[PDB]
Amino acid sequence: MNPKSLTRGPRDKPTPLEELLPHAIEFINQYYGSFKEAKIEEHLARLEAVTKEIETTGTYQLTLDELIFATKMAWRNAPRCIGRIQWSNLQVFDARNCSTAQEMFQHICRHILYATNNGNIRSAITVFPQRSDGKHDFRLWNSQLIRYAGYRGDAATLEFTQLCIDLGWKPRYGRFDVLPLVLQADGQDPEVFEIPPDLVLEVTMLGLKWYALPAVANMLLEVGGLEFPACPFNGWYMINVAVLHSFQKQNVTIMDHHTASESFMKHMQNVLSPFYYYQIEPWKTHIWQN
Amino acid sequence: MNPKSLTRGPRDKPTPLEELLPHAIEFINQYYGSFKEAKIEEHLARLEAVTKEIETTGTYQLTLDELIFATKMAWRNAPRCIGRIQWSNLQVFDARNCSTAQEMFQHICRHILYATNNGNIRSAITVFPQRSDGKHDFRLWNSQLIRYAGYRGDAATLEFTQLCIDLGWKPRYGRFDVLPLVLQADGQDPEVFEIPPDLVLEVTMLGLKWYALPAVANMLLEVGGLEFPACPFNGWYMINVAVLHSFQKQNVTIMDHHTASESFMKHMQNVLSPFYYYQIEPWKTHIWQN
Ligand code: HEM
Ligand code: HEM
Ligand SMILES: Cc1cc(Oc2ccc3c(c2)OCO3)nc(Oc2ccc(-n3ccnc3)cc2)n1
Ligand SMILES: Cc1cc(Oc2ccc3c(c2)OCO3)nc(Oc2ccc(-n3ccnc3)cc2)n1
Repeated sequence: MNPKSLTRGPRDKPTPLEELLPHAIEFINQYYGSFKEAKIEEHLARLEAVTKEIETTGTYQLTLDELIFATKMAWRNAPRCIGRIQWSNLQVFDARNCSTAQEMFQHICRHILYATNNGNIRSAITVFPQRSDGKHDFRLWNSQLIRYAGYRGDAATLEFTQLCIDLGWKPRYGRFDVLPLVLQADGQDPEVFEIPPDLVLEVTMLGLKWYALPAVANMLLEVGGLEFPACPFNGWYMINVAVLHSFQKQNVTIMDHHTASESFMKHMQNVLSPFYYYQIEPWKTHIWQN
Repeated sequence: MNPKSLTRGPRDKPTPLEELLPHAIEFINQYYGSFKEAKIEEHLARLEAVTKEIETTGTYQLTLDELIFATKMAWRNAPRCIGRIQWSNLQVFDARNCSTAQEMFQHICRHILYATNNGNIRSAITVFPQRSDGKHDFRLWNSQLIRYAGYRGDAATLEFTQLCIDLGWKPRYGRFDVLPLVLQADGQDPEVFEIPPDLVLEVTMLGLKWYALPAVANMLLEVGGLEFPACPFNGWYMINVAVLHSFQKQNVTIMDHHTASESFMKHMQNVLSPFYYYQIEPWKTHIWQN
């Protein structure tokens, strides 16, 4: 067998132009190929402009339409995602001009707001600035945007919870404490941000509940040789029947037969690359500056 | 003399509870003893919970903190390891929930990535699921993660190379062919996985070169009576001066005076058991199912 690694790690230098160029060209082909017989002269003009940009600046910028296409094809290329059958239903938020952690925070609040939509969940992705030299990465240290702390609590976040504590987050001691956002901008040490409680929608099932929005915070989007290490996205959720009942009763989207049908109906009315990679946990690789 | 065996062999049955219990208790003591005067009541609570677990399930699970402590103490207890002077500099990857060979492969890719770090080598260990009845062992059949094939090539891998061939691996015939990973999961027949070439960093010294990452693939970690037969780890390397020059020139970590000092400085800023045992080569003991 010759499987590929599903993980894409850090760099300390910009991608060499001899590597970047061929990948960019191949992506540009995939993009314009989605027009088949149309736009041959536009295709050629874009190839020429991308090359000059790479040769003069060392890298290049995608157009908004190219980025939207990229996020949807990478979703389509996601092997285990059951949601990818309706890949055209995706809202993109372009945050490639973001510069600070405070700004990252505001972008994520907007994402959570739009995607939760009072319970009528919508799929979205927010794209932060692409990697440059690898020393100025944007990263979300959380694995999901919304997740409970573990001390009592979620057993699988003991490590990250302790980390938030080490960073000056005050630990409550319930079993449903929503962890803070831990946000790295421009390669700096991360900063801790409480999520405004009113942004977190929960479904009550004894005192049992769970958050409504499943959003992956920690993967990397690759496209045409460019890498975006910060690109949170969300879908909706897929002895056990209590939950299926509680979400429907409370009008929160899950992937039941009705939803599978309607979301597919909406879709129809509309080495793999591009691709979403896993990353190495940033607290294992980060060099602290203070 | 009464030396102990440095080898720990296979089982066909779970460890008897009368043997496991005392060993678990002694390890729990060693762990909480590293707090001296603190945590007497936590110590007692953990003893009680471990016993009930063993008495009801036949075995027990370490906490993440206990596993990290165990891997570092076993390194400290390694008689011939020169690296053990800085035993606190060790990154642990917890893979105890791994179930398939494809999954083992992805864990090892991640390990190789993190540890190589573009040449700035970091020590790491990846821990796979502990032994249960001895019939479902996880094992790496390689002796090191990275090693060259021998036909022409490395003279000391003729046997393993032939084995890879017998298993359907296509033999090149250079003298620097990187062997495939041969991975056993859940006691099944091993599967063969090519290592992605870009994951293998080499130092060029005539056409002479060598791989940068020395990683032992085939030992067993023992702790509190539990056995982990799959736990690859790595450090860095220790008429001959050509190599010492080439690694430094190419910015790949070796154990020279500068590195000895800095790694020790970082450490200070931070029957033996636990212990790493040797094993019997698995192709000598494995019963094939197909
Ligand atoms: C609309 C709702 C969606 C549903 C119901 C859905 C469902 C799933 C499920 C069930 C998994 C497997 C997780 C597991 O192993 O437990 C998965 C994985 C994943 N999903 Fe989604 N998803 C949705 C939306 C999205 C979106 C919007 C994206 C990205 C734009 C996406 C990207 C991925 C990726 C990259 C993985 C991992 C794939 C892999 O490792 O093979 N999903 N999804
Ligand atoms: C940081 C770099 C490290 C260096 C420079 C280093 C160096 C060495 C050397 C020179 C040997 C003797 C090999 C021989 O006989 O040729 C050795 C053996 C060994 N090392 Fe390391 N090591 C390092 C990291 C590690 C790590 C991370 C572990 C485990 C967590 C480890 C565990 C062992 C074990 C179990 C042996 C065999 C000990 C014995 O049989 O007496 N080493 N190491
Ligand atoms: C232990 C655990 C349990 C769950 O619960 C699920 C299970 C299945 C599923 C979920 C969450 O969202 C889409 O389909 N999620 C996670 O983390 C995830 C994984 C994937 C995920 N996702 C969103 C869109 N695509 C994948 C969200 C949250 N961890
Ligand atoms: C014939 C041969 C030659 C070498 O070369 C060395 C020698 C010394 C050394 C090495 C590799 O890594 C740490 O110190 N390694 C091996 O296999 C090993 C042994 C130990 C080893 N190791 C890594 C960490 N601790 C021990 C890695 C690879 N075999």
